[PDB]
Amino acid sequence: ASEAEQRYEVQIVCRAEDEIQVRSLMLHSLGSSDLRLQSLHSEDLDNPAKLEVRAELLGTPEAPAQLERLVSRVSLEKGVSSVRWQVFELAAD
Repeated sequence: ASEAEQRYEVQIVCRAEDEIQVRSLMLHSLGSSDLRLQSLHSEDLDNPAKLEVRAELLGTPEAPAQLERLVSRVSLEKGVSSVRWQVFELAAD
C-alpha cells in the first residue's frame, strides 16, 4: 500500500556462553531474508554473562512472519534467555 519500511529491533538476550551460536543463527536466518540488517548493538544488560543483542532489521509491516522465522531459528539454539522484537516505526509526519 504505502512504502513504509519499518525497523524491527530484535533484542536477543543470550548467554555469552553461546552468543556466537546465537549470532551465527541470526546470520543463518538472514539467509535470504526480507528483513535487512542494519546494525546489531551487542551490550551486556541483565548480567555480564547475558548479552543483549539488539539488531536493527528493516522490513515492511507486511512481513511479520519473517520476524517469527528469525525468533524461531534463534530460539532453537541454547543460550537464549529471552528474545523480543520491537517494532520501531517511521515518524508519522
